[PDB]
Amino acid sequence: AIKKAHIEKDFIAFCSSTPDNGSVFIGRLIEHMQEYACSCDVEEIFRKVRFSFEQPDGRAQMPTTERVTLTRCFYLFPGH
Amino acid sequence: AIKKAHIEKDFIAFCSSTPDNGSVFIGRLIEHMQEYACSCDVEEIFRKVRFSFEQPDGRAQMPTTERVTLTRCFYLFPGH
Amino acid sequence: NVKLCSLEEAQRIWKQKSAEIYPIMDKSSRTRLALIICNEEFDSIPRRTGAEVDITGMTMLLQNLGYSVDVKKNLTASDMTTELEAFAHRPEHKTSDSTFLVFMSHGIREGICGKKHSEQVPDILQLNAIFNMLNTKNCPSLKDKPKVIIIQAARGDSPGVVWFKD
Amino acid sequence: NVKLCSLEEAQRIWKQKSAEIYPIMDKSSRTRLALIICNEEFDSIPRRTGAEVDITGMTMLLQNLGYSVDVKKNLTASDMTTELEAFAHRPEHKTSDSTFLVFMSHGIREGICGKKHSEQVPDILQLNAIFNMLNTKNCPSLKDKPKVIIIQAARGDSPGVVWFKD
Repeated sequence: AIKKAHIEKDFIAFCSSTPDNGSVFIGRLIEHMQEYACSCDVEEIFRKVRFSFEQPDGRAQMPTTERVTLTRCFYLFPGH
Repeated sequence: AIKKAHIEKDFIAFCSSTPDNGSVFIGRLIEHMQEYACSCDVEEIFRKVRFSFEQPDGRAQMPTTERVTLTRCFYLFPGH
Repeated sequence: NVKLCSLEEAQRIWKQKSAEIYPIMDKSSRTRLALIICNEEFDSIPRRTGAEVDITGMTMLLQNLGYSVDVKKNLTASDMTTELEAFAHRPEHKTSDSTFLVFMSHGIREGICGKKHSEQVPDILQLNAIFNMLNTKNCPSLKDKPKVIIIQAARGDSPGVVWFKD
Repeated sequence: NVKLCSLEEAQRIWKQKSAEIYPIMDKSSRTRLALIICNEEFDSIPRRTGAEVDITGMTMLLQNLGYSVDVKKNLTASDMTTELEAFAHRPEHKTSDSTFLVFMSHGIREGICGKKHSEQVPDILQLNAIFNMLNTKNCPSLKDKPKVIIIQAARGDSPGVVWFKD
């Protein structure tokens, strides 16, 4: 018997639209991923990236989290 | 001297588009807010709502988190 | 009806993250505001039953979370715009730490249906407009403060399932 | 270059949330895949300098997170579509627990600019299309698995500041 499944589920998007102008966004994202993958789920790492951009120095950056259908926390567990 | 501030910051949207058909979404959201406001930031409560909808029973619901520019965790601290 | 946060849990939350939590204002002095806009009766779209139960529930919840709740019903996109611009300019925001906006209506891909909406003559509040009217320029009182927007905009366009076999 | 998670931290994370974390597959058997599409050289838009540094960094990071990284460069919207449809159909997803998609290009409100994009003749991959090609119907191998999409789509339309005085 046929079973129903959500058409769209378990997505998360992180979006930067900042002019150009490595790039500031990508560098900052790599840094926060390197530092917090061990202890924070991906959504929280995205928030932390935003926090680091809170003070608009130079060209303002505020990358959005979009279209989230994650039902669970995505931890990278680096080392595993 | 004039200072720069982000035009759009500290927003979070929670979006349901499900046909109608209280409503299933609103009821489920109230329940999770009642239960988890004490211990979870708003974004996590939204994820938990999605988790509760993981199995498509009846009409499928998967409310998205959208356009997040929250730089911090928003805890309701009910009782305070 | 909300499970309360203990002073222990509150400090435990504050210890886990240093300066990563939105500050809350004094309970005795703060003037928290929330706005619910619910469209139940439409010109060309079926009546949204269960709206009264939804209004009641959301109102009671937001109050129990510390908010003063404004309830507006059966508005056009123009009326919603006027109502939102007024809400952004409310003096209470200056002495508030956050806000909630709740939209309950029919929807399209672009936005939320006003009371007069039809395929022939659109009555639509764009999602863009909500953020614009509440942003830092138009609503400086809520600068650096969390703004939670809950949109229930019912669509026939809504996802959506795929069928499979085990 | 990634700070490692200790087996203690891993269990501490698992204790804080019961069944609320995505399951990870065996390190020795899993085939994790990631795709980077970077548009650096365009027909009608200025060259994106720092692209090579960006590709390098993202590639090294995703590898160190356990992913096999595919790198595609200077594609039209049509080419990106073909590349994404192929990526969704990759056999490695069946034995993977997650994926990353990274887009680095110019952008418009609707989506991501292909190499041939101009105002007169659009070359645009819609954001909708990425999710569609990777959804449960078109990509059942990644059903119930986290799909992280990172989009750097540079816009002149980008927010954006408001000036104020203290």
